[PDB]
Amino acid sequence: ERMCGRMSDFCREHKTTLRYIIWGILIAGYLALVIAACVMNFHRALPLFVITVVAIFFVVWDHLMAKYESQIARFLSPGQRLLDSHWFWLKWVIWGCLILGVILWLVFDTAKLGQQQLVSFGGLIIYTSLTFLFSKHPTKVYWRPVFWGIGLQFLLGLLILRTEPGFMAFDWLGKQVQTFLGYSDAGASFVFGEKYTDHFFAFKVLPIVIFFSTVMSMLYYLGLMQWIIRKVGWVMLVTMGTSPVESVVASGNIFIGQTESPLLVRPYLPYVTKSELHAIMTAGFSTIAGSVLGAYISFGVSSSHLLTASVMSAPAALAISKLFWPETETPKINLKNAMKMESGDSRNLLEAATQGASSSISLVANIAVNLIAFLALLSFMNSALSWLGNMFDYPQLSFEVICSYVFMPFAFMMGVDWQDSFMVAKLIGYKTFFNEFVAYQQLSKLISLRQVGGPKFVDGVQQYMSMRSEAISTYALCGFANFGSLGIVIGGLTSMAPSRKRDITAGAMRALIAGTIACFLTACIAGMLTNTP
Amino acid sequence: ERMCGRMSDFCREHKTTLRYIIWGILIAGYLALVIAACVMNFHRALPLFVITVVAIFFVVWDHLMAKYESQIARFLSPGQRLLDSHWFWLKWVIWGCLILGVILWLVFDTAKLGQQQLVSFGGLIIYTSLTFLFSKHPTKVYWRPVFWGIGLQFLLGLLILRTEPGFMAFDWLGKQVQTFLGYSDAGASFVFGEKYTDHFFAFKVLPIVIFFSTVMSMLYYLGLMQWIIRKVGWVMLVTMGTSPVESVVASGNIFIGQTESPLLVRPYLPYVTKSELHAIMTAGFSTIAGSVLGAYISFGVSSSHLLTASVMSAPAALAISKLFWPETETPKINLKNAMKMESGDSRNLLEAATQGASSSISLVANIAVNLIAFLALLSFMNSALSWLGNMFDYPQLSFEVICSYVFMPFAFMMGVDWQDSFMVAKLIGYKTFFNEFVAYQQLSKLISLRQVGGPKFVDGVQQYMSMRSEAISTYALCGFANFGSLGIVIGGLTSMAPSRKRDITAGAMRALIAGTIACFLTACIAGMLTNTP
Amino acid sequence: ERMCGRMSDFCREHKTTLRYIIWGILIAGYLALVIAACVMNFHRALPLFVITVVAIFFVVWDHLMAKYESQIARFLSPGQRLLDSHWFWLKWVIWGCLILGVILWLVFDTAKLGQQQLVSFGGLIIYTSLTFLFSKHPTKVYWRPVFWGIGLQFLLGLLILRTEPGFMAFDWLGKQVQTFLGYSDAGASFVFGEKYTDHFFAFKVLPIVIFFSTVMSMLYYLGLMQWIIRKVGWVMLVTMGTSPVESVVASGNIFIGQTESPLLVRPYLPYVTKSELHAIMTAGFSTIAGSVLGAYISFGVSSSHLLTASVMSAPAALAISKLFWPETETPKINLKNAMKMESGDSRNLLEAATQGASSSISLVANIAVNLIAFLALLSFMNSALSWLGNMFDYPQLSFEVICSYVFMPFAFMMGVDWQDSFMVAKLIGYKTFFNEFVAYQQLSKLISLRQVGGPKFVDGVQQYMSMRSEAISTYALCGFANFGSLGIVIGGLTSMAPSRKRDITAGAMRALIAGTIACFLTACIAGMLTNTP
Ligand SMILES: CC(C)C(=O)OC[C@H]1O[C@@H](n2ccc(NO)nc2=O)[C@H](O)[C@@H]1O
Ligand SMILES: CC(C)C(=O)OC[C@H]1O[C@@H](n2ccc(NO)nc2=O)[C@H](O)[C@@H]1O
Ligand SMILES: CC(C)C(=O)OC[C@H]1O[C@@H](n2ccc(NO)nc2=O)[C@H](O)[C@@H]1O
Repeated sequence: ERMCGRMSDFCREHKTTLRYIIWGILIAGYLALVIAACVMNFHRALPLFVITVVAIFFVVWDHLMAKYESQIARFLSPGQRLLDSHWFWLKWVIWGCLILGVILWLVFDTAKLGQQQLVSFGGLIIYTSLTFLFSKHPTKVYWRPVFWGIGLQFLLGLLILRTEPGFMAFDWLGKQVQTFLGYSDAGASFVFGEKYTDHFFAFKVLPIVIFFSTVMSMLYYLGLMQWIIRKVGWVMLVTMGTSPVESVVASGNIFIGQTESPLLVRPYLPYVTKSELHAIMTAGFSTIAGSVLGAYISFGVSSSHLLTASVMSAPAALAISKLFWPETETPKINLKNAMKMESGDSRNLLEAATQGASSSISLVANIAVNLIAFLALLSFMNSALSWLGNMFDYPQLSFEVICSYVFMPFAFMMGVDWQDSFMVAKLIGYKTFFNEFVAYQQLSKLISLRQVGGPKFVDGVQQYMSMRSEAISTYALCGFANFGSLGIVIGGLTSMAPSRKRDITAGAMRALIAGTIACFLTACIAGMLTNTP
Repeated sequence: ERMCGRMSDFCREHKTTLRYIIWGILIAGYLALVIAACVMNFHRALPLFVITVVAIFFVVWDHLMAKYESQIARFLSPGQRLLDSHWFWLKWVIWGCLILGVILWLVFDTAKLGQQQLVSFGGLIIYTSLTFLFSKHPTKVYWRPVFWGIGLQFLLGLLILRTEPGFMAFDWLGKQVQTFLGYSDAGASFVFGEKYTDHFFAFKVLPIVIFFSTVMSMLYYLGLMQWIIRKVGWVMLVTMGTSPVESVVASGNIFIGQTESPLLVRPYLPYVTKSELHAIMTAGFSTIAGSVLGAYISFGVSSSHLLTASVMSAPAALAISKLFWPETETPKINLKNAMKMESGDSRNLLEAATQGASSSISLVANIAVNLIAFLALLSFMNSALSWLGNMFDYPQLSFEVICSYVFMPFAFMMGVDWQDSFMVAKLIGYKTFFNEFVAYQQLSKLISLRQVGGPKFVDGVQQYMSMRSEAISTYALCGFANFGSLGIVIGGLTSMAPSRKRDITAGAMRALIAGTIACFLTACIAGMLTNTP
Repeated sequence: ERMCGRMSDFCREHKTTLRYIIWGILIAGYLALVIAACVMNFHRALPLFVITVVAIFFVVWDHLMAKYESQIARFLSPGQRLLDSHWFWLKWVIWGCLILGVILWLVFDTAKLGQQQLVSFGGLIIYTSLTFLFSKHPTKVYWRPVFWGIGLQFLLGLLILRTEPGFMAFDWLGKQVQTFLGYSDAGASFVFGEKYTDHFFAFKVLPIVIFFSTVMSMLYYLGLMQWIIRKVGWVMLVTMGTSPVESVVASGNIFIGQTESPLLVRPYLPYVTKSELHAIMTAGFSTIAGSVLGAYISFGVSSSHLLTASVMSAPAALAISKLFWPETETPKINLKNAMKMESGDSRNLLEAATQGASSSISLVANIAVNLIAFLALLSFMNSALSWLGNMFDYPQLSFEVICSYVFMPFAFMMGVDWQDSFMVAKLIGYKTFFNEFVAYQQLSKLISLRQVGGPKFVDGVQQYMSMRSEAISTYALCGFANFGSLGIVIGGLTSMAPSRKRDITAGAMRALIAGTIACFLTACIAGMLTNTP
């Protein structure tokens, strides 16, 4: 077999050239396919052409930025020097212009829309003031991140709610995610028979979790997920000035759960300051996981609002964390270390898919068991409360009434009208005490009732609420911040960073509160821009 | 900022006094609410008044006992000294009086009741003698625990079975337990849809286990369950004289499963002697968990008899363990250490509920898999036995037919009549070879047949059996002693105390037999006290 | 007291005699039962009499072989010495005779049958040559385990396929295996209700796996499975010249799953050489457990073909592994140690049954999760492929269409005619990418379409394929080689022998391919001996 050995040696000598040639040939074939499809009918082949164009543009941009970073910085330095020199008066000029513009927008637009939007703006101010008052170090507060976070949220709201392009873009994206979630039905139908719809939750909503986890793992292996994470994290880091580790964690948490978000930066956990740890936990609690987005979309919640709230919850988390537990130490991690994310230990794509699918057994089992236990407890609590209230000739007392009369101020400050604040209060209580899925199931119930068109009031009891209150509740409920999630978080952050355990338990509770406040802040900005039908 | 710190310092300085005043104010407010409810009506509000009064009595008694312990001991000491001084001659008088009393009670009551009751007494003597003969160390036997355990069982049975208020109270307790455990359906309907009734066992009974684990974890956290466990264990420790750790475990096993009961003394498990480990295993095997008690009462099994058997098994299990495997070494665990129980890791109530719910996944999976395997084996064994018995023109041969003749003597000695002894023996075989759920299902079928009415003998076969034999079967079947369940217990304990892996396996097989005989002793006593229809 | 000790001492002294008497009495009772059964009616008792005669014959044979081994070796040695003395020249005569017989058989038999069988023989030659060409160490290959492996495959296929009694015996065995596995359904009807048929896969098919696991655990404890495994493995070890441990594993894999097969030699697993590990992984990938035999016979696949396919894949895996990755170093496992399989530690039969049943939870959960994930990915891929194909006016493009043209040559070489090669290719692709369950489901549909009748081509698409192509596809698909099943194999082997984790992952992929080629070999021979309908 001498000839085989000689050929093997020759291939090893020029393996790189052969690989490059093969990849170029494949790329040429793909481009030929795309151009042929365009030739046959450009109108029908538009989406493929658009995808190809954007991919090529992004690849070229990345290559050019990698090649000429130093030269770009050298070119841009003189303008930075001039601006730094003129800052002493430019800062006053810019702040005055910003205040004038904000006042003009408030007066004109908000007054035109109505009183509720103005109340929402007031509620935003009140939330920021209160979270400032109970801040860990009120004196040692750095105000750049807070204002930049609120500004980013407001700009995202303006782009996505008050503009045709962004609104249509996010509607299309939500429709695509809804269409994508329908493919797990094939596997669920195979495994659980054609009657899997008889037990809707266990046999239809959990397979969605499994499929989304698998595809998420595959994407993380390929490297697209890290690409998007870096792209958003650079924007947040440049504009807000937060530390690289917390910024990357907040960017990554838009797609990942609270427990599996910190793993993006494992090695540097022991070396993070207290503020960065608290910011990590807050960003964990104030956003949801893309894997369970399918479950909420299944139940009739608006996918566009879910996506927009998830996008807007990162600046909110960072701003509220910086305000609540400000930085009083010197960060140790640098940008290069933080941006580098240690990929998983997967040999090939199919090993990644298998690992991702197998990892979700514990997720689904715990989800089901927790739902059973929590709803049984809820029914028992309702029965006991009714029994106790029957003593005073008031057998209607229940968890719902207490939640309605307890969380009313929070729902009102967000800008919900007086009548619907009580229903939003019930939803907020559901989210706070039980996981956010019960609350989203009841929101699905209410939105379905409104869509059916039945009578609004029956026996002096309101049945449904407006579209605006539904949007505000959609924004306010988009988070994992509930008491049950507290312990499971602490353990996780102790597992990765045992040496910091004494610190974690110190801030965990504070982090959870910040999480909810973050959600509320987004809802306020949602409430300030939506108009009354 | 400084003002906030000053206010916090001021609160901290008076933190104890202000906090105590606030909690007392809340308690006084609750008392005022109770008073208001009683004022509104005295019939509807009666149970709340009763529960409040009993709680006040117990808290007052507990605090008074704690404060004045030394005075009580000082007052008690002289009487104990006098009794010890005169015991040398008083012991014979006491023993003679007890023997005279038992003889008089037997010859009057049991002779009036009938011969079958006297056969139960004979069977009790036979079971105790057989336990003594096949004992690990017959020479080194401590007789006080045996006599005291049998006396406690007899006294409890005489108090409950032969007293109408006791019977009524225990029936009411069982009904409350059933109604409370019926709330799991609220969570099971949500998770498994409105069609959860279609797959009865899979989607109704296992949620009961999950919910019971959740509630039990919550109660262990709050510290309520440990209170009753200590109070019940104290009387056993004082009267029988068993060691503190085994008394605590035996008391805990009344309403906790065999798998979870040793967790009460988990820290001290490695230091337990062999005898105490055998007693732990036996006490676990003899008693059933509270979760299954909800299901069984639904099947038609008497509630009063189920509760009485569960309570009576603990003294029987301890007495049989002390007789079967007597202790021959000095214990190394103090009463204060053993009685004290501390929660592992539960930050708040909801973390405790979540952990309690997540701990039951392995339990439910193992239960389901063992049922599938063992019932498939039963079907195969029946088909093979019929095939083999077809050679002799007896195709009726099956598992039940052979078990009927194999286990007849135990049923006969327990007190059951001759004709019904075979019917009871079939159930005893079902319980010994398969979980108790199947045996209780068959017993419920027989109870339903008896209640509906009809011919006693449709043909040579007998349809149903008397009420007394159903009571005796209800007592004799109340245990977890199965061949199939022997494995997981060995798996369960070794995890808590791996260091004792050698010893755990040594005494498991004898612990299973001690549990079965413990069940049979309680059945013998129940058959002694019951009267023929 | 002392008398009991004296009796115990006497019992200890006479324990051997007591055990011998007990077993003699039991055997005599069994023989008396058999005699009575035969006397009463011989026709009814025939199957029991035959089983008794076979059992007693094997017991006597084993006793004679064990006791009189030395004399047998003494009588055999001189003949072996003479054979070795003459072998230097006898070698060429034996080889020439074998080649001449092969040529005469090929001319006289296959040529009469038709072209396709000759092509299948060519395909067998091509597959063996290709395996040799892409070999880890082509220069150092031992050719005994290839020629002998193919010889054993051909001989067994000839006996089973070209003789009616063998075909009928294997069909009967398949029917019995189906009947025996049928009891799992009756055992799972209790747990999953009477409506378990509604969810066919999850509820009917998995309990089959649980029942098979518990049954095989029982048999491993008793020791019949080990007896059969040794008996079969010795035939391979003496003839092919393979090592002991890998021969034992290959012989055990005939009726044991890939995950549970290494447990036979688990204690010696870390010391196995690299080639022995490769042959331990290949032999798993080319055989199906007995649990799926019942399901596949239920689908309508021929039972004789399934059993013959497994038995023939047993030698083929070893032959292909030895040609693919030849052994390069001396093994360190003795035959005596390798053959001995340590019995289960379970105290009694039911403990071992419980352990075996518990072990299967992970397996069933992983099967369900992987099926859901992979079928979802398949649906998404089909949608994407149709979307892409629509651009070129070809909306029919799908996974099946691509597989039909990708895998056609493999189907053609096996002997399938031209038109049916594409249909076989679709099944081959389904089996390679997803588990063989779906491939056999499609094959069952294709069998049923033929059995029902109807037009061969309802349109330009063929509905069903010939019977011979169904037999060839039955042989080709009988394996566990999947891209999704590689992960669990690696996870199991690393867990059993962590020390070798570096090597296992190195040798997994080459094993998977070596699995499929082995299956193809079993098909080629099956294609070579089968006459067209
Ligand atoms: C998904 C639907 C059916 C649902 O009801 O889920 C309830 C709870 O599931 C937790 N969860 C989920 C995903 C994740 N990472 O992907 N981490 C989590 O913690 C999270 O607390 C939520 O409330
Ligand atoms: C389906 C259930 C109710 C059942 O039939 O029980 C049979 C076996 O289930 C074990 N078991 C059950 C409940 C429990 N706590 O509620 N702890 C346990 O250990 C126990 O070993 C017994 O043998
Ligand atoms: C639903 C079941 C019966 C099935 O169709 O199996 C598909 C995949 O499940 C693996 N499997 C299965 C059974 C077993 N022992 O009984 N060992 C295994 O490894 C194996 O990888 C195969 O590909």
